[PDB]
Amino acid sequence: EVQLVESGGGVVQPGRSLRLSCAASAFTFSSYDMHWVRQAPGKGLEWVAVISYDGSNKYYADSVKGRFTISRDNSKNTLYLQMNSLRAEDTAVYYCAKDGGKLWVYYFDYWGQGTLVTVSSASTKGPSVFPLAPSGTAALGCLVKDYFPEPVTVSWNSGALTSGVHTFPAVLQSSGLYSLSSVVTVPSSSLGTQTYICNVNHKPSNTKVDKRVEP
Amino acid sequence: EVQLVESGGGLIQPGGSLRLSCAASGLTVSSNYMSWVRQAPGKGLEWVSVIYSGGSTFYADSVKGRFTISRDNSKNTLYLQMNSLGAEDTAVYYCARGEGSPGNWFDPWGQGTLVTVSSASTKGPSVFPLAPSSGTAALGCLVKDYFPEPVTVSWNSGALTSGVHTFPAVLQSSGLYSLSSVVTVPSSSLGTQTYICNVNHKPSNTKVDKKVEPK
Amino acid sequence: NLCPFGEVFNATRFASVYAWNRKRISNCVADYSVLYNSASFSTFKCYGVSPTKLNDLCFTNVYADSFVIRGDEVRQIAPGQTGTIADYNYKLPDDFTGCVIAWNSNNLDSKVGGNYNYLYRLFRKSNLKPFERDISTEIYQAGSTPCNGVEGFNCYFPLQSYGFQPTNGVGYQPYRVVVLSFELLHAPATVCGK
Amino acid sequence: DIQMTQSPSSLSASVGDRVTITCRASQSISSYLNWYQQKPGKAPKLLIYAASSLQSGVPSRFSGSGSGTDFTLTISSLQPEDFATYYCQQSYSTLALTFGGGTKVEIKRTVAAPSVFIFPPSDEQLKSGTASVVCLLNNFYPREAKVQWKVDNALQSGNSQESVTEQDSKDSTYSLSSTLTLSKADYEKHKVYACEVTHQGLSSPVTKSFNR
Amino acid sequence: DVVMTQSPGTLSLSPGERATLSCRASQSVPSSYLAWYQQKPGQAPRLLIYGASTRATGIPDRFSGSGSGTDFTLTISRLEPEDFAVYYCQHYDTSPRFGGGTKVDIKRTVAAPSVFIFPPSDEQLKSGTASVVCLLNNFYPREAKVQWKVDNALQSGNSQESVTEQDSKDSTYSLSSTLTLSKADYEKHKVYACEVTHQGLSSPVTKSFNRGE
Ligand SMILES: *[C@@H]1O[C@H](CO)[C@@H](O)[C@H](O)[C@H]1NC(C)=O
Ligand SMILES: [Cl-]
Ligand SMILES: [Cl-]
Ligand SMILES: [Cl-]
Ligand SMILES: [Cl-]
Ligand SMILES: [Cl-]
Ligand SMILES: [Cl-]
Ligand SMILES: [Cl-]
Repeated sequence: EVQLVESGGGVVQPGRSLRLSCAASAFTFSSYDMHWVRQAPGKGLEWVAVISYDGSNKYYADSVKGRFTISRDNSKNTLYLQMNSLRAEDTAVYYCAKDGGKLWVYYFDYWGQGTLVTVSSASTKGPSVFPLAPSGTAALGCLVKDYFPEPVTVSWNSGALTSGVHTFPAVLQSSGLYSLSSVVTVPSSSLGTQTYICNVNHKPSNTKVDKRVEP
Repeated sequence: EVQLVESGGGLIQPGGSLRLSCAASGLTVSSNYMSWVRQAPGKGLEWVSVIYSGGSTFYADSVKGRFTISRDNSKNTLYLQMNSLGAEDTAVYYCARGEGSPGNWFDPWGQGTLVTVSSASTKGPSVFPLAPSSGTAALGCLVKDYFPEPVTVSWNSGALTSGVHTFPAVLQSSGLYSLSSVVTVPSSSLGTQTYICNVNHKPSNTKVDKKVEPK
Repeated sequence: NLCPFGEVFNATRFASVYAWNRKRISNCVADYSVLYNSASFSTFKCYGVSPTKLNDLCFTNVYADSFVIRGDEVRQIAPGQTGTIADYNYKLPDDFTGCVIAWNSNNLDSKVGGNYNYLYRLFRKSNLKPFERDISTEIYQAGSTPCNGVEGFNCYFPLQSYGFQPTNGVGYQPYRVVVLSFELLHAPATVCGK
Repeated sequence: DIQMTQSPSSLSASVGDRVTITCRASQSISSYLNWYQQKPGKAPKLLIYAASSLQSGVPSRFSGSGSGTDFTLTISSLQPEDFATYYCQQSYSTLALTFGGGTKVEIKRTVAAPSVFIFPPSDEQLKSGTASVVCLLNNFYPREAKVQWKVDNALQSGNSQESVTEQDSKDSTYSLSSTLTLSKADYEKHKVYACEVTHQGLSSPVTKSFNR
Repeated sequence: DVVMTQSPGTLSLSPGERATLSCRASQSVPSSYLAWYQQKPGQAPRLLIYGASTRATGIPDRFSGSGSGTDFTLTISRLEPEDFAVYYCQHYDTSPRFGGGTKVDIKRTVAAPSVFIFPPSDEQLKSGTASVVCLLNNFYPREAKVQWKVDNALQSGNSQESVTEQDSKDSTYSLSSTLTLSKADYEKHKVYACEVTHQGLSSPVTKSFNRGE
């Protein structure tokens, strides 16, 4: 029973600053070293920084040295990561990790659920949803195009239609925005009788769009 | 009597392998920094590799993973094993003692050997006389239809050097090279002095001696 | 009492890398946390041990090796490295257990007219074994003719000067290096962190 | 830095199989090699530390071994919840911790043929200026599939984007979508819009098209 | 690393003048790491100067290096025709680096070419090909026009030219022009001529021969 909860993630323009947190629970927090580890979209894991138990010693990876700052408040059992001068290469999901402490060397035994940091100057734009009309079963879906940043949640019939749905991962097009496709295969008999509506939600821009899909 | 005699150049197909040699006299290869430096046609000098007396080897980023530098102490010879060759590897390769650093400059240098990376085939030359016309007269030798470069031309086994002009090879539309070597001599010697051009096409070991006489 | 790490880090003059100094630290209590946060370090890399874990460990002996190299050569002070410094001057073993610490010393070790007092071994027939120190100045034989202690063709003085000038690029500037080695024998430990 | 190379990059196995993942180091890291498991959208979880020490709570079917430069993670009996990505991470260089590329363990199933559906851009989009031609590959295995865009029998190179879903929970299949993005000026310039598909479960390349 | 840039690309001076070759950088480089090399046509480079200013063994006194920091200079006093070569500066940061090189051309007085024409050998004609060669020997400057005429008909598209670099002793050029015909085409015509236009000639020079004579 070891818990780690992050917060403070979101969107940020290049060169700006952002601060992350990591509230620990159910272990002696003032006795273990703490870490930060990030993971770029679709990429692997990259160790960021480490701080000692008392917070007197700090060490950083070369990719973030002189640019990020790690700190901890043992009275609040929270770990901090002040991220200044953020580049587009810093766009990643940031995890905090507790040090195992059973070896002479560092290793992570428990991780936080992670929070996303999207570094880009593109403003938080809402999605433009376009339908996909069908032309031995058939298929139909919706096209969530031009939205920033990740993510957007897409469901069908307010979550009642579960079987046959395929929502595809977003792609970063050349316009700095994201494009996403979501499809669902239904029997060709219940087409004009059964109505299909895709539910698109964009929390960063507070946009909820419901669109009808008919042949 | 300090010399670095090179060999091993010539034609090699793309993706093939080739091993160059640098036989030394006047210094001990295994006791020195020994480097390979190459020069693409019409371009500058590019250091490629070095081997230390203690055995350490280093390479330029352009050849890492494809080249291997080595040595044979009993033969006092430096080697360069070149694999996965491409058009960028076509160059004159020099060996040199040293590494271009303080107290360790490139000195001396080998005479160089030409590596031609091509999908074509090795072809020996045909040597034809450029007979003098019936104060000073001109005569020469036409070296035609060979591949790859280079060919060397001397006159009277090196005893005739004054007034000799050996032109750079030109690539004919057939894909084969051709050049002429000429020399100006007094017209009074055309009947009492024999003139022989010594052509050497090292890639094929084709050595042709052609007597040039008045017609 | 406390282990004298300051006598190594705060020494006014450092040794040339070919004649690297070694301080044997024993029978003392080491405060690593204050040591590592004293001055600002441009290179801080530990191998086989965490720098925050040292305050819990005990060792038979701790060695503090110190010398001066140039910026582009700090990368050679690491296990598994090769090069003129790693091969001929100061070599760490492949299973090195300790920390390598370095900082820019341009203000201390460079001079307007160039400081040529810091040397490195340029010529050596074979590589140094780990933690070996060679301070010989015998004329190096690069050919078949013996040198007989006389410099000449194929007969080189084995040491070469750095020549530090404060306006040089950071790759050519002097860096002071301290290597902490942690030896663990089957003998009673004398250096525990606290 | 110390590079960690994992092999293979991907594997497909069934429940009960014996899976072994390899991790190589660019230099000797002694026994300081740790293994981690990561689910899509979840945090990594520690499995093995110090090459062979099993972390508390991790099932005994996980085991690690090796030393020096070659290391191995072994799952003696693969279970349904063990399908994830497994990373190795060296801790010899304690202030330059590096991870391996990862080895995604996937589900092996029979070869499934994709169902190719094509959708034209809606009327509600063409008035904004952009035109996107979409092609779909539905329910196929394995993942390796090539989608080629031919507009007037001309390969549309560098003009589309691909996206593949994870393995479905029902039939363990994939799904691919290719979005050929071009301006409206590039749209009325041509006429033919096709979608060629090459897959293991197809005896010949299949192409689904439509006319504007 | 430090990138070093050479300037100018090409230097054209008369014999006896003073040549100034520069090797610059945006960062200061210790002068002990600088070296200069000379490469003549068809030869390997040779060490001219090391440590920015120390002359290598056997190098003439007219070669001198100087400079420090961001500006290193190779000076060639009392320029000679044999100094025709490309000169490279060289330094070591993390690997041996060579500069782009500075080409030193030598100016001289105008010299008209000596023109010679060569018929194809009977040995080549038996093979089915005829090569006719026109030689322009020891001229300056490089600009020259060679026109082939076959029975007084101007030729185009069946000739190739080759020029030598400046001679190490007299700084002149030499040019070869090769007219290539089939044996059957060569036998159909009698007069073969090359016409040469050059600055040193008050009027074009034509050398010719009659096939079979
Ligand atoms: C070394 O000097 C620094 C200041 O330059 C000082 O803070 C430190 O305490 C000294 N080392 C020791 C062991 O006292
Ligand atoms: Cl290359
Ligand atoms: Cl390569
Ligand atoms: Cl040639
Ligand atoms: Cl620069
Ligand atoms: Cl200097
Ligand atoms: Cl030479
Ligand atoms: Cl000219």
